[PDB]
Amino acid sequence: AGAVSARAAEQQRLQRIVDAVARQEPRISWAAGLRDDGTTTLLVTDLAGGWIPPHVRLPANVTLLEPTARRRDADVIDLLGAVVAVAAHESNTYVAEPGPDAPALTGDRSARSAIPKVDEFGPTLVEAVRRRDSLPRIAQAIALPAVRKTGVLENEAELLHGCITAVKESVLKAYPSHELTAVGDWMLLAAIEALIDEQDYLANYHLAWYAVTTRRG
Ligand SMILES: [K+]
Repeated sequence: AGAVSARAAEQQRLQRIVDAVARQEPRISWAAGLRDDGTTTLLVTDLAGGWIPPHVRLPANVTLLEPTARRRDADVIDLLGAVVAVAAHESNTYVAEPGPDAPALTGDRSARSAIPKVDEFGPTLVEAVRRRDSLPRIAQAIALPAVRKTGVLENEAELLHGCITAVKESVLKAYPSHELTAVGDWMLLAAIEALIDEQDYLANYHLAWYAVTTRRG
């Protein structure tokens, strides 16, 4: 009595969460699952081992995969691991326009703040920029000012965001045959932008994911 309705509500909640991020970025695959504790909702895409790109806002109360090296070929189902309910979105499927029941996109701060502070955050970012040949000039120009918190010019913030948008489009158009090289650049640029916006925990999130994305064998 009422068991079907409760089970249905649980599955429908996961699908609304998936469709909420999918309609923001439908060109990549997504999945969400409920852990056996009954309270942890895990959200993944296979773009880069569990990293969530910055232009996607997250529903409330979702949990992300922690930054660890994961195999390139794992699909969204494999990335969820052990769960008791699953919903997914295949890349390039059409997603309906949102209605009143769409989940509120308030979950970015909590979801992306679960990573401990990277050791020597500032020097680590500057070293990463130094050793990356593929970065645009704006990254070399304001990496150290962003770490020193001296402030940058508006045209420099505009150029940085223009380069973030460009690598986003380069990567998502090459998906699923994208180069993790370009994804790493996307992550480093995203860390710089969060830094100049005083969102240091976001810069930490992107820097931590950069390290596992660019790790050697
Ligand atoms: K959760």
